[PDB]
Amino acid sequence: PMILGYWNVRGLTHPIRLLLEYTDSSYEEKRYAMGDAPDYDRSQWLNEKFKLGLDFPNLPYLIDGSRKITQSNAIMRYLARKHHLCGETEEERIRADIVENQVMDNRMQLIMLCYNPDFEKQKPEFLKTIPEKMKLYSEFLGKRPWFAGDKVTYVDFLAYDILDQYHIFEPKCLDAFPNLKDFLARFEGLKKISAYMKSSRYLSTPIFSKLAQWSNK
Amino acid sequence: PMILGYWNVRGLTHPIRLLLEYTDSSYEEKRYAMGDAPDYDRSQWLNEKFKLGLDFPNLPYLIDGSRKITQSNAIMRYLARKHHLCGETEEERIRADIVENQVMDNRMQLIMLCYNPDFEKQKPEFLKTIPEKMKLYSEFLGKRPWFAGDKVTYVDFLAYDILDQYHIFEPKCLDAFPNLKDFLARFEGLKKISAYMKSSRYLSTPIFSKLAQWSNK
Ligand SMILES: N[C@@H](CCC(=O)N[C@@H](CSc1ccc([N+](=O)[O-])cc1[N+](=O)[O-])C(=O)NCC(=O)O)C(=O)O
Ligand SMILES: N[C@@H](CCC(=O)N[C@@H](CSc1ccc([N+](=O)[O-])cc1[N+](=O)[O-])C(=O)NCC(=O)O)C(=O)O
Repeated sequence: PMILGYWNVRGLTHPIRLLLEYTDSSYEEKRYAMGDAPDYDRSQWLNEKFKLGLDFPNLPYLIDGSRKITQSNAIMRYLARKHHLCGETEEERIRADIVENQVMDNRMQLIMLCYNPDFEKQKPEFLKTIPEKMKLYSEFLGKRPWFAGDKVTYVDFLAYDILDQYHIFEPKCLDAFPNLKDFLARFEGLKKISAYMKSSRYLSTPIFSKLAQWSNK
Repeated sequence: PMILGYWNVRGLTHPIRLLLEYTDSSYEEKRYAMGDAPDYDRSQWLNEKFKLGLDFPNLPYLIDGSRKITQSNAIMRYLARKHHLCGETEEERIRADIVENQVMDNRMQLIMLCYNPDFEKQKPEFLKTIPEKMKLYSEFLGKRPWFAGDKVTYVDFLAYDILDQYHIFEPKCLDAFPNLKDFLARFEGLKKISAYMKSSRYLSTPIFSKLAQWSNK
């Protein structure tokens, strides 16, 4: 089987776990544990960081037979290509690229708050702008069923994830944008996904390490 | 022709300016200026940010007739597909995905440092990490002439860029790595690139905006 490595948290690997399940990939997980405050030990990871044969060691990582990958985005693309979940036309490919990249940007702005020690003072305002990001997703999506075009591609897994996290941080966000509420239910409604979500394997929260200020436990 | 907008700086758009050149693309640029301390005016950009017909407005952006792209990496990829600068086999495609993403990681680390109000005191720390970074790049490339295999592809434009900025920041960071200094010469050595570097269009520094601690001019 394949091996997926990451922190025993949701964080930025949600999209990959969803995808392995969607493609019915034969995989195993290694979920590393950090230590508690004050030191939050990383030894479980660090003891083996440099012993797996990875080009640029990091988490998440993926081992598949002789193939070893790091960089969450690269792992996504590799599975996309293996099960043919990419865009078919130049139009689709260009939407996919944009969305891949956008999600990363929004994921990071989030972290950095949820990691910003003034999480609170910063909060009110941060979520002052949560709306406008959401609006960008909505108009991009329009009336299509999937982000890239006619069928499901890798990017929907990425879009699903940040939109889910958003409506966790500001439940009242999804509100003005019904096409975003429907996407989330259509994604949640894919057979293989529905089953995963009720499984023992599923890990929705926490999103960050105990180090965070939100979804840290 | 094609239009490229970005700050009148190196920033993250160096790879694009280079690829447009290598490919003999007809294009013009809009180089937005930024006010000076203590307020750093952004209005030349802000006045049109929402009037270009872009899906997720940002800098840089590429208008190619009816195709409007944002996200530096998606612009890099649209150019690569158009000019056949992609990996040709699975191997090359995985190599490229990894490097693309790793570059962005190493670019963000530098930005975070150089924007930190504690530049002076934090630098010594950052300095210590360079040797490790460079080693990973050296060993990945090994003895191949370019990042993905026997042929130039778009990731070489991104790799060049990052390796060139770290070298500017820490002149002695590449001394222990032969293959990296050679890779830099091979790339600067390409016909269309030597020619552009001497042009009135060349812009190597500043690397950052006037609100950074290093190379803000
Ligand atoms: N660009 C890479 C980012 C991977 C990454 O940063 N991994 C973090 C987890 S996420 C993360 C992402 C960004 C930041 N951050 O502070 O900017 C912190 C974390 N984190 O885990 O705490 C990790 O713990 N790496 C193992 C290692 O470095 O040895 C990817 O997309 O795969
Ligand atoms: N993912 C994007 C990042 C685009 C971006 O953040 N652009 C900046 C300049 S670079 C930059 C600027 C700020 C930060 N930042 O972390 O605050 C990071 C970067 N960067 O290059 O990573 C900009 O000025 N945008 C104009 C706007 O938003 O209206 C891209 O790859 O194109």
